[PDB]
Amino acid sequence: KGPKELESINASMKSDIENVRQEVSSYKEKWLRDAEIFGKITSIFKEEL
Amino acid sequence: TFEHLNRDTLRYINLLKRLSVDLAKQVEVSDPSVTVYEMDKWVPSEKLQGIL
Repeated sequence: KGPKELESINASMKSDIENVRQEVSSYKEKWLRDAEIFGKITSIFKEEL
Repeated sequence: TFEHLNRDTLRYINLLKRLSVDLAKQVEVSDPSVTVYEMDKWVPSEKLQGIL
């Protein structure tokens, strides 16, 4: 590929990697929501014990 | 001498546009607006042009 072409995608590819980091942050937020769900799951867990 | 000079001149002039050999023409355009490319306005990079 042309180095100018490669330089342009690497700008965009770096942007995509940043988007992936943002997505990982979103997944961590989802995990925190899941943990709140797990704390309500905790009363059910006490009943199960 | 005049005969040699005449024959050499024809070869030189022939050897310019008619028998010239040129660049590959690989094309990449930065502006996203350009949706259609002429393909004849392609030129070589300024750094390479100075060397040539």
